[PDB]
Amino acid sequence: STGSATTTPIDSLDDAYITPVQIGTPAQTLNLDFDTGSSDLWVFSSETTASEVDGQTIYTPSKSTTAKLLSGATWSISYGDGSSSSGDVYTDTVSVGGLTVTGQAVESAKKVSSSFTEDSTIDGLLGLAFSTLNTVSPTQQKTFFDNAKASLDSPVFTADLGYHAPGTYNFGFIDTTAYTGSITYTAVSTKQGFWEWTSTGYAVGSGTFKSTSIDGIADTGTTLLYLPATVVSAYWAQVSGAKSSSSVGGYVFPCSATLPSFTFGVGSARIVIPGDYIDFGPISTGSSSCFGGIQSSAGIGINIFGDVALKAAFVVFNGATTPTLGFASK
Repeated sequence: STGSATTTPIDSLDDAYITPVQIGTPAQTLNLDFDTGSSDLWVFSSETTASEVDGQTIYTPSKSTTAKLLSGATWSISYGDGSSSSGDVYTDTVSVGGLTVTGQAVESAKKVSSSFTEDSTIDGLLGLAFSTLNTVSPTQQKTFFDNAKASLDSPVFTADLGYHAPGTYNFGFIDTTAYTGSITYTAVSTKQGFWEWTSTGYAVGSGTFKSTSIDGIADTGTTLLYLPATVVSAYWAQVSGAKSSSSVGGYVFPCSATLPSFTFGVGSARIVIPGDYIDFGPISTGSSSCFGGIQSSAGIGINIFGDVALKAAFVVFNGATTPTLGFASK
């Protein structure tokens, strides 16, 4: 089998992407944030505290003839941005882009933190990291990809995120029309549960490529590119007036600037992030200070190849027995 679904930016900045997902019988369609940095499929639901729902579409398990309570199971997750959610668990039929999994754990939110409530466009998350990170207790549950894998034509999914435009998540096949050149594959460590790999270096604008190993994760659920402070300083030093602002929480730059590109290495290959992809717009409405799309990872503990980086590439998440990542230009 295969599946193919369009993913759409939630706003004009590409802060996140939503993909429609069918849950239950008859289908209830929710728009989920596909997150290769986590491993829980959780939804706003009829069980979510009413004051914490503000415009989201909810899953109502009592209206699904295929929903079954997973008795005793609870979940609770905290994300790197400080947001969180928790609740109980149902199993139900879940379809993405024509690919159907029966018996998928659908984690129903009883509580969500304010950033989720405040984002009316995201009805939940669909985790695509390794199932060892799934938070369901006492019986850990598998991701949608893990459950689908054996039925897929090939044990892969691909992320093709758009810049200010829709893109595609495919399951089970590699669309050879969706990229240019060849796909360069690179090793993955699953030891932390992430799609963790090592970039071979970087360049700023037209500058020379610096060969240096940068371990990080491919994370569709993180908006920006978070890299070591040395790399980030080298980038922003090429932008007149750019500075790191403790009050804003990262590097800002004059909105009048034209930003240089940023290149990252994948083996001997190179992915170029155009400068425009690094512009996240005014820090507050009407400000002439703009927020940068490349930020330091120093306070995180891990480097994160988020959407800013991934949307410059066609990305293969290869879930074969030894997983690997593939990157192509597009």
